[PDB]
Amino acid sequence: TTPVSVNYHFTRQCNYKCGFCFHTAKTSFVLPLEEAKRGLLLLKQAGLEKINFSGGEPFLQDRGEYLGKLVRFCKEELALPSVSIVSNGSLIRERWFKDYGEYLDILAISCDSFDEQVNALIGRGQGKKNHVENLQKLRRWCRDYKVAFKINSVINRFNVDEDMNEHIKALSPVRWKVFQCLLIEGENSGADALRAAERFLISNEEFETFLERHKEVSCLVPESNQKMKDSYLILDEYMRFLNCTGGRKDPSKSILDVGVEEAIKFSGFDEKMFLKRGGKYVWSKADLKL
Ligand SMILES: O=c1ccn([C@@H]2O[C@H](COP(=O)(O)OP(=O)(O)OP(=O)(O)O)[C@@H](O)[C@H]2O)c(=O)[nH]1
Ligand SMILES: Nc1ncnc2c1ncn2[C@@H]1O[C@H](CSCC[C@H](N)C(=O)O)[C@@H](O)[C@H]1O
Ligand code: SF4
Ligand SMILES: [Cl-]
Ligand SMILES: [Cl-]
Ligand SMILES: [Cl-]
Repeated sequence: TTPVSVNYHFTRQCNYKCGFCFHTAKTSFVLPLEEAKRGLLLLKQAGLEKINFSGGEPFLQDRGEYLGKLVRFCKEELALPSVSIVSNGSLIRERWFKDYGEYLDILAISCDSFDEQVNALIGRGQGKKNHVENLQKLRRWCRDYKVAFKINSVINRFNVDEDMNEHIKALSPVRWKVFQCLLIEGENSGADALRAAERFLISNEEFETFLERHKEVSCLVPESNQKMKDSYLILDEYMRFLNCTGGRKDPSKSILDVGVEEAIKFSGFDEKMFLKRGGKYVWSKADLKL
């Protein structure tokens, strides 16, 4: 397995409380910046092309400077073709675009609804911000600072009937990921879990109904449970690969300890599904037309 596109969930801290969250606040561990950089260098030497920073909420650590420093390191020192972030968007300041936006290819913001009552039912924030305007503000900063803009949506019991066509098109993203809500034992299912996602789940038939309602959106990339569950390379906050084939998130040894080749043998990665879901795409902003 070559680690072509890898997600690094460097923190499990978060400031939201989405009821379905499948990457919960189980620890407060974050690698020292120098150790994270060492692990990223190991990934580059093993063939990394795209890194996505995630969590947790990645902008939390050191008030966004930890993430910015890693973004700049990957782009300028490792020369990675693609550096992306998935974020809930609650803590992103324009000063961060000024300091680090040059080095970021893609900013994904998670947006599950354009209805305030639904976001309250989900747990996305506390309703203090105008969340539609906040999203538009982040989008226009991506325009100003030449970052490609992406949206991620989790389709669940409370938004499965929503029509998002005009809202998504008003944001003109390069990529709109539409995930079926996914159950993960030890995260949002079972006795050992901080969340209980069962009440959020929808059937495959309901998820496809949502997809068909949004056919007109050209940037839509759909991922049913089957397309999502084993189609990612996921590094946790210790830089261990998480294996999701067992319906849990079982960890390998750290790449910092045993190296990439040994650790990744236990990832459970299904590369055919990674390709089938559209995981490989034009992901360098210099090669896009923003
Ligand atoms: O079973 C899973 C699957 C996915 N995830 C996590 O959900 C998030 C999905 O978020 P994205 O699909 O946007 O990640 P990405 O940037 O790698 O996607 P591409 O645009 O490159 O196709 C990623 O951070 C992934 O690690 C899990 O935590 N568990
Ligand atoms: N149970 C679940 N099923 C499918 N996607 C989920 C999920 N729980 C969370 N996600 C999605 O996984 C991605 C990474 S979650 C952590 C990143 C950041 N805090 C954020 O919310 O964007 C987000 O797009 C989130 O909406
Ligand atoms: S899905 Fe929600 S609770 Fe989970 S890490 Fe992202 S913003 Fe936080
Ligand atoms: Cl190299
Ligand atoms: Cl809020
Ligand atoms: Cl799908």
